[PDB]
Formats: sequence, C-alpha cells, structure tokens
Amino acid sequence: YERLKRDILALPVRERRRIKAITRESGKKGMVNSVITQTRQALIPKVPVVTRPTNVPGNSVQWAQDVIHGFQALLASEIYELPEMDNLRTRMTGISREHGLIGPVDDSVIEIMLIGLEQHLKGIVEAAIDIVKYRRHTLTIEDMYDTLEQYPYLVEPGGTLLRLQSVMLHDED
Amino acid sequence: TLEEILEMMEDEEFTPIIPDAVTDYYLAKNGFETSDIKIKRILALATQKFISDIAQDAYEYSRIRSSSSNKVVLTMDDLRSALGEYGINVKRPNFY
Amino acid sequence: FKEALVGYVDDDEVDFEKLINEPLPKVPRFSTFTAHWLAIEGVQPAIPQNPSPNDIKNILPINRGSMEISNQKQGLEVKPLVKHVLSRELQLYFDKIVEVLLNQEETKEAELLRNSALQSVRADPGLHQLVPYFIQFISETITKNLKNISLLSTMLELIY
Amino acid sequence: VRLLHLIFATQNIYSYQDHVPLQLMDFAYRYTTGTLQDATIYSDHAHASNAGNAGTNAQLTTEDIRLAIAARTNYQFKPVPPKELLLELAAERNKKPLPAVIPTWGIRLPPEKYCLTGKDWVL
Amino acid sequence: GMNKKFNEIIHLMQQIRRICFKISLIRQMQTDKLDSDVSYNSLKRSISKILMANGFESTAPFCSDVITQIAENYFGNLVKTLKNHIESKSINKVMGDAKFQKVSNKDILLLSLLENGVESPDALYEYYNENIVKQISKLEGLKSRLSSFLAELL
Amino acid sequence: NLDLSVPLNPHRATANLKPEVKYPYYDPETDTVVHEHRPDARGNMVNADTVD
Amino acid sequence: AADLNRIVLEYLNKKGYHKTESMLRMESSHIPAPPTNIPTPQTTNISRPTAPGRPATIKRGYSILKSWCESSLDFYRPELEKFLYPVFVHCYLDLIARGYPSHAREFYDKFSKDHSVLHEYEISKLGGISLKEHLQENDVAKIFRSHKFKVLIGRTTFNLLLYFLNENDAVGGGVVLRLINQYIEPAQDLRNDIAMIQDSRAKIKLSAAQASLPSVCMYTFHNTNNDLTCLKFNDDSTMVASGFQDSFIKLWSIDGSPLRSLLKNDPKGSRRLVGHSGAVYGVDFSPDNRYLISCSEDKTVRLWSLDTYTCLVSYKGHSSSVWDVKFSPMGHYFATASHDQTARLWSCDHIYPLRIFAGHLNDVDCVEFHPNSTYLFTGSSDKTARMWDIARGECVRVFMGHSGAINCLAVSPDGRWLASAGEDSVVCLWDISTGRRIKAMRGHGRSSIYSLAFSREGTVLVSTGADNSVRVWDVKKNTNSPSAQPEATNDHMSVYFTKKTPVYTVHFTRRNLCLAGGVFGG
Repeated sequence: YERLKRDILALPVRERRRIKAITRESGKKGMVNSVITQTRQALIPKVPVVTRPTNVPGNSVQWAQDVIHGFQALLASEIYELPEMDNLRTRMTGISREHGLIGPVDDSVIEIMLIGLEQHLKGIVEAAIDIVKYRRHTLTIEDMYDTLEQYPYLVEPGGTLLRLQSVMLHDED
Repeated sequence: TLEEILEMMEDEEFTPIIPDAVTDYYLAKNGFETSDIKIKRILALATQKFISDIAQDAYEYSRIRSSSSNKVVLTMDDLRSALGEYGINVKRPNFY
Repeated sequence: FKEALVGYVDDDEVDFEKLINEPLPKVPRFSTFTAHWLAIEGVQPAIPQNPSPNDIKNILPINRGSMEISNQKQGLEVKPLVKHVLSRELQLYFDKIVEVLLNQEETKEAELLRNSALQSVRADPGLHQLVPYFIQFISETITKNLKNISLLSTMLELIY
Repeated sequence: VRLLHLIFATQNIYSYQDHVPLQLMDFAYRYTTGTLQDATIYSDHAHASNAGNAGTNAQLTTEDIRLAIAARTNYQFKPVPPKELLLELAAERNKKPLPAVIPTWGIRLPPEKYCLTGKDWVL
Repeated sequence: GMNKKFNEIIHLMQQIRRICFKISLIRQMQTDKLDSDVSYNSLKRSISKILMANGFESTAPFCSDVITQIAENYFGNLVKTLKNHIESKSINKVMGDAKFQKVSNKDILLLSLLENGVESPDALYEYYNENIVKQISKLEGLKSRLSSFLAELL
Repeated sequence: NLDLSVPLNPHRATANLKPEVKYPYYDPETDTVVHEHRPDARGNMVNADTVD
Repeated sequence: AADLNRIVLEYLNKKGYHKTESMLRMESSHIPAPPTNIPTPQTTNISRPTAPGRPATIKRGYSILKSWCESSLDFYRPELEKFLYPVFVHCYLDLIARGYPSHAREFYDKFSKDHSVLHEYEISKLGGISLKEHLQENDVAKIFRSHKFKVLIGRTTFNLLLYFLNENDAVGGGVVLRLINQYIEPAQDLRNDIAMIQDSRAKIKLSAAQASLPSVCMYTFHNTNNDLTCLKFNDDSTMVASGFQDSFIKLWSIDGSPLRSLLKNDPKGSRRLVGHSGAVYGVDFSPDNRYLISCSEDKTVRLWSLDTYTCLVSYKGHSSSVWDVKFSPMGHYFATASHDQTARLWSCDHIYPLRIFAGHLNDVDCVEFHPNSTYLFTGSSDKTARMWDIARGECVRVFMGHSGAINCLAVSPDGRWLASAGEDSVVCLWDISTGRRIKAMRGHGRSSIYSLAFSREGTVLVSTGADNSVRVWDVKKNTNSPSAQPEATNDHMSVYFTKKTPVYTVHFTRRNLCLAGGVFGG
C-alpha cells in the first residue's frame, strides 16, 4: 500500500511540491519547540529596551523599574477584598512594559476592568446559589467545586482549578 | 403542580415515546440504577421536550427561507442556524 | 468520495434522499467466555482450539521467534527421554533424596533421618520439573518389591 | 484524501476506519475558518468597526493570525507540560502527615453520611 | 402507550393531510439486557417519529445522526447532574446525624431538572397540552384547506 | 545511593494462615455491617472559621 | 554519552557539598544489589498493617494447630482430637500470665467452644477467673502444672507433626513446642529435631529451585464488538472482571453460579456493576476479597462490596481520565494513574487523596507498588519510568530508554526487579538500585506489549502481547544469580501462539500454572 500510495501521490502533479518539502522550515533566527526554555522565558521579567538608529519616538524613555514594582504588589488572595484601582494600575504598567509597550495607562482602563470583573463573579456565585437551594442556608467549598464541574466554560483552565483540587481537605486535620 | 406529575407517570395514560428499555440503557451508561419507573420516564419526557424545541426552531427557520405569505427537507443551513442559536457549535462542512 | 470535474475536485456525496425509515436492529449474543486448555507443561496441543504450524506463513516482522497407549501414560509430546533437561544439580539432589529414602537399617534413627526430606518435598518450590522421574521411580519401587511393610508405608506417606 | 493517509504513515497507525480523514479535514476547515475570521477582525481594528467611520481593506499579515490563534489556545489545546505549577502545588499537598493508624486487618471506610449506601433511590 | 398513541395519531393525520395537500397541488397545477446499536437505532426511530413538523425521516441522514448524538449528550448531562448532587459530600446535602436532610430526596430531582433546560415542573404539563393542541390546530388548519379545496375544484 | 529495597511476608502470599474477620458479617436481624471510621463533626453544625 | 559524564561531573564540581572523593562514589550507580533471599516464614515474623512512616502470635500458632489437623488424613483424627484441648488451656494460661488478661478472656470465650463435649465443668472451672491473682489463688491450675499429663501417641505421627512446626516459626511454632517439652514430652528433643531439620537442610532441602516451564488455561471473551478494555483475575482464582467501554463491569464466576447476595431480596453467575459515567480502563480486587475498585475516564474512583454487589463510596481528586487503579499488597491504601500528568495515592477511609506525585512531561499510563508497600512505580508515554516514596512525594529513581511508550509494569517478589513493557515490543528488566536495565529481553515481533507478570519466587516471568502470542521468558540467564541449566535473542524459553487473539493479561496462581485472558476468538 505504501509504494502504491506514493505512486498515486505522484499521479497528482503535486509530487513536485511534495519533493521540495525536505528541508527544515521556520527560516528565521529560530522557533524553539522545547518546554523548559518556553517556561523560563515565560517566567523571568522582560524589559522593553529600545534602539535608536535614526529616531524612535515616544517622548518617554522605557523603564523596567516599573516591572519590579508590578511584581511586588500585595495582589489579591492575600487581602480579603477585590483590588481598588491603584493596586490594579500598578500591576498593569508592569505587564505592559513587560510585554513590550510604553506609555502610561490612562485611568479609564482600570474601571472598565473592575466592571467586567464584578460581573464575572456575580455570575459564578449566582450559579452556586442555583445549585444549593431550589427555591436559612450557608454555602461551602464543595458546592463551588460541583458547579465548576458542571459549568467549566466560566473559568479558563490553568492555575486555579489545579489549586482547587489541592485545597479540598478532610474534616480532621 | 408537581405531585400530579408523579401521580400520572405511573399509569399507561402518559408513557413517553422514548421506550423504557432505551432509557434504562442510557441510565445505566451514565451510571444510575433505581427500581422506580417514574424518574426514568421523566428524564425521557424532558429530553422529548428539548428535541421538540429544536424541532420547532427548525420548522420556523425553514418557513422563513422563501415565500413567506420535491417536498420539505431539513437541510444543513436550517440546522446550522438552529443548532447555532442554541449553544450547539458551528457546523462548517466542506468539500474537496 | 465520488468524483467531480470542473473546467478534478474529486468531491461529492450522493448518499441522501431518504423519506421514511422503519428498520429494526438485531441484538447479538452477550459476552460469554470460552475457556480451553493450552500449553500443559511446555508443549502446545493443536487438537483443541489452537493453531497448527501456520505462522511460518505469517509476515516475518510480525509474530517473530519460535523456540519451543495404555494407563501407563504420563506424556508423549514432552519427550522426557533425553536426560539433559533436569540439570547437573538436580540429578545429584534426586540421588540424595532416593538414597536417604531407601535406607532401611534401624528402627530408632533411620525414620528420623529420612522424615525431614519427606517433609521437605512436602513443601518446597519448583518441583514441577522432576515429577515424572519421581513417578517412574516410585512405580519401579512398587513393582520391584511387595514384602517390605517399610517401603510401602514410606510411599503412602510420600503420597500424603 | 490520500495525503491524510500519508500523514497517518508518520505515526505507525495503518489501521484507520476511513471516517477519520473526513472528520479531521472537516475539523481543520472549521478551525481555520474561525481563526482567519477573527484575525480579519483584528486587521480591521488596526484600520481605524463602528456604524460608519472608514473602509475595510484586507491584508492579513502573520501577526494577526498569531493573535487569533493565541486567543484560542488561551482556553483550548493542551499546552506545554505545566510541571513547575504541579511540583509546587503537590509540595503543598505533600506537606501534612499520613494518618499513622491501624484499622487492624479489614477495610476502613469513611463514616456513614460520607458513605453512599447504594440503596434503591426513592422519594 | 398514550403518548406514543397520540404522537402516532399526529403521524397518521400528517400522512393523510400532506398527501391530500400534494394531490391538491397536482390538481391545481393540472390547469432485559440491551446493547449499543439497538439503542441508537431505537432512538433514531423515536426521533424521526417526533418530527411531525417536516416529514418523518424526510431529510439527509447526517442530520439524523447529528440529532441522535445530541440527544444522547443531553440525557447523559441530565444523569451526570442528578448523580453529582446525590454524591455531594457537602454539609448542605448528606444525611444529618439527627436524620435532618436540609433538602429531601425530591428537591434534588427538581433542582437537577432546573440546572439543565427545564425551568419549572409545570412547563411539562404545558408542553404536553401544547402538543395535543398542536394536533387539533394543524388538523383543523389543513382540514379547512381541504374543505376550501373541495369547494375550489368544482 | 541509599534506598531500602527489602520485602517482608504478608498473610496473602502464603497459605494455611489466612486470618478471620468479623466486620463484614451478616446479622440475622440486620442485613450487613462494615467498618467506618469516626469524626466528631455532626449535621447542621458551625461550618468553619470567621469570614476574615 | 561521555558528554553526559562531562556535564554531570562539572555539575557535581559546582555542588560544593560534592567533593572529588564522593563524586566518584556517585559514579558507582553501575554496581547492582547482591542476590538476596525471599523471607520464608521460617525465621522472619509477620508485620502489622500500619503506615509507611516509622501479642497474638500465640493465637496464630493455635490457629495453625486447628487448621493443619482438620486438613489431615482421616486415620489421624482419633488421636489429635486429644492433642487439641490441653495445649489450648496451656497457651491460655501462658498468655493470661504474660500480661494480656483481656486478650486472654476474649480468645478464651472465643475458643472455649473447642472441646465442650469432652469437658463440661472445666469451662466453669476457667470461666470464674479473670485476674492474675485470681489465678494465683486458684489451686487446680497449680496442681496441674505441678505434675505432667499423660499422652498416648505413636512415633511417626509426632515426628511429622514436629516436622510441620519447624517450617513455620513465624506466627508461632516455638512457643507451642516450648510449652510441650516443658509439660508433656509424650526443648532437648526439640533441639535434636531442629538439628535433624538442619540435616535436612544439607542436600535434603532443595537449593536452587531452578526454572519450571508453566501450564496455561485461557479465557477468550467472545461477542463484545471490541467494547472491552481490561480484565483482571482474583486472588484465590474464582472470578474474572472485565471493564467495558460504556461504564459497565461484568463480574464473572468461575466454576458455577454461587453469586448471590446474603440478603433476603435480590434473587446467572455473571454480576453487572453500574455507577459509572465513562469507559472503564482499570479494575482491582481487595486481597481480603470482599471489595472491588474501578477507575474510569470520568475522573471517578469507586468502591464496591462483594457480599451485596453494591457501591459504597465515590472518590474525586483527579482532573482528567484515570487509567489504572491498584491496591496495596496489604490493603487500606490504593493508587491511581491519569492523563493529568500526575498520580494520587488514596486511602480507603478518607475520601480525598493523601499524597500527589508530579514528575511526568506526559500522561502517567501505569502505577504499581513494590512488595514492601512503601514505593510506587509510574510509567508514562514520555518514554521514561519513575519511582516515588509515598510519604515523601518526590522521585527516588528515574529509568530511561525504550524508544516508545509504556503500558504495563511488574515487580519480582524479592525486591530488585521491575518490568517495563511498551509499544517498542522489547521487554526491559530494570534494577531499582542501578537505575540501569540488567537485561533487555528481545522478541515479540513489532507490536504493543499489554501485560506481564513474574513467578511466585522470581524464577520466571511472562510477557503477554498484541502480536497474538504469549512469551515465557527466563530471567536469570545473565543476572546476579546466573541460573543457566543447559543441555531475535535469548532469555526466551518458549512462545505459545493463539487463534488470532490479542491477549490482555495473566495471573500466576499459587501453583505452577498461569491463567490468561484474551479476546476476539477467531
């Protein structure tokens, strides 16, 4: 079948195109496909440092003091409340410089983001409430794991669900 | 109400189109056994109703297609639209 | 994958145009198991549900390698004649065994001298290599002598 | 497609059922349609749409496709083995001691009210 | 099988009235342990017996397979819901030491219905009466068309 | 270069000494009984720590 | 190759607590273990069910006495019936004086119904005594121990009897013979008989226990439309359970239909288990053999009884399909393998996992426990194998080779040896200490190897594959115990072909024979 298959593939005029695809593609400086370097390079902070052949405008020099400041914030889950603007702004500048942008976030982004956030969480908790009672109760972790087994399209996988399946402790401990 | 609804499923006056055997198989597949007959007929009924809903979606979306005011066929455009209007995902078939 | 040409694309599907279906599926048998016997003591019978030497016709990359009258019967397709299979060690072990068995000197210590080898072969591993030699030996013992109460008693206890 | 059989040959799987090539080709068509659709949206986005502000002209460079694919794999397509996450997470679990007890030759079950008691379900 | 019997009466009335519709067009324009495959095909039978709307198995076959698989997924999603609530391992569920089930065995069922599709119970009563009214409604619509065509042909 | 690879006999890989057990029995009155360990948490009890 | 030596030696040079002295000892990962022995129940006692983080032998000796007797011949009943009661009361007096009066009471009124037809007042004689000083005041036992008791018995019977209590000094033979030579003598003669047993050790006890080619009995499963993943056989070889691909578990009874509940309801020998959502990929039995465990792709693990054929528990701590679930050799603890590139070790009482193990860059295909039950061996599709400390969590050893996946693993009873079977079709025998395979058995054509197993005593193993063939391999051809026994590659005793049947498992019984399971018939 293999020989006959190759012969029939040669029956098509694309035998020439098939003959040319012998090299190693990605004719670039490279596209690594390993794992550990993806991880590391996706773990260290980057820095948007710029060239200046003739003129690279922007009128505001690039800094990486911002990235350190961003990674140092008392982010959520330590504190007990959703972050107020200032914390979120400090974290964003870090991410924007860390991805390769420049210029300061303009104080409307934070608010629309908070808005979308609280909408998200109201949806989730409405789901859990729809689980526990049909029509004086009090809610637990297991109900939220149940509803994130039923509806997983809500949350993006990674990070937290694995962490969620490592917090379900037994009674005595 | 609700209690009439399990007053009624027991006797032959309301026996879903989905036969008892097939629903027993599908109960067993997804892992449920019980020596009641009501509940199985009930899941039968809800599924019957859901498919009826996509049926009417298909009927109306076929009725829009031409001449509002060689017989009928529920094709892939009608289905593409109704399944889409649900949460059922995109049907992008092809050729070549 | 029907063909179609344009002035080729090799695509069409002409499996449609149904109006009514009223067919019934037929149920197969349940999953039940068929035991047999295979490979008694190394040899593979071909009489019951087994193959004959037809894997010489198989594709040689696949299924590779092949090494392998009366009430006095104990096995013919096993070839116990050649005395190379047992071991160099096992012949001497068997000699020690038989010699400690057929001792028959006193009534105070000889039974104590053999009883622990008796109770050894009672419980010890890997003896399925030297069984038929043991069987032929003991049948030789019974057909050679009839008078000694001692030997027949020891053999009854050996079969226990 | 015969080339799909040729691609099957790379993984030593010459035992197909002939529905797979139809199915996987259908799949790739669906996938790339969605991909180069939202990439076209992003090409519009660089072209500064609303209820009439400018035109819509297509180039579709590789960067837009890269954007349209990274969003998909944001919630799909089993990624690189996330080892470090799992290592630290499991160290957090692998922290509190074993029970160090003796049920004395049986089975020790969870307490009833956590056990199931698989009776005939009934109202 | 009164539900089966009434869907069958819908089927018979559809057959006869659509036949009459078509010939009237012609005259106008003249001028137990069971297995997988049996289960699948039984479901396909039942499905194409649902379809009073179009015509009973009067569509391409891919769509029949589509519909079969979809309803399979839905039924499985039902049961995956009820059994999940039943295992629960949470204080809200779980028989209390003093036999206090915060939510008895029935709210489970009502609730699993609610999570998937159906909102309330009496929507089923509603869909049932809706079905039997669809029968007489389409009956009388095409019967009035029949009488008016019997008048028109003269 | 220090691992502890050393077995020891159970009651399961030999014979003549398989033990008895009396938890999975059959009462004449009741159906059967099992071994199931013991917490102190009851039903309708305080759930957990404060919300802070 | 040498580059690896270069780089690891530079590494160890940089590790300041690795000097040049001990770095070379670190390079002694190529000397394997010595040939060690199996712990017979002659010297080494039993151990208790416990944790992996670090009395009543009298009762077990009496259990030996009441078992070995009734299992004897009919000629020897009328004489050992009187050997029963006196040693029972003797051992009861021994323990109640040792310091466990409660235990004394419990096994007294447990074994007070031993000789109730002969002795009528003695149960009342010994029922009105609880405490040690209540014995020291009691006079009948004192006059009993003063003189000895007469015992009428032949010679060869006591010879063979003692020659049975020499092989089992593990859960109690020494105490009973000590009490005998103390009281009756119907341990001086005991010592002479121990020397006689040692004389049996000189060439009368078998030394090598060389190879032994196996018997087989096959079990082909017809009429399944390939809807069938796993089999598994029992411990005492009475049942065989197969996990289907539509959430079904169809217990089969070998040799009859006694599969009936103990209840009054539930009125042939095949029992089907529901309670699952997805396909079943692994099943395992309880070594006490009244329970059953079964993993699936719906990230459940589930527990069943076997006197009512009924579920009891569900388990959920996994994020993806669970392939194989295996018990501990002792009970109490079970483990699972998944597609979430992680493995979780469970108990049976607690419902969420105890430990989680994470070292695989792909899916963990199989899991197994070393015979001490303090290690777990995962094997994966990343072409690597690993070992874990259940308490520690983290990987003691890693074995790499085997271009291709992995599917099944085995452990030889004595604690040196693990078996790697994979799509490559080459069986590899690994040594835990070396981390380097001792042998590379070559055979089996070019097909996946699904299952395999060792002997009762590590003399022989068996592979079992998808090339429609089973393949017995010797194992000691070139190992540290080179048993040769003389008159594609070697270490291949014999191959038994099948009628176009891919085979799925094995189970060595106690005895010589294997027991197999395959499909597809013809």
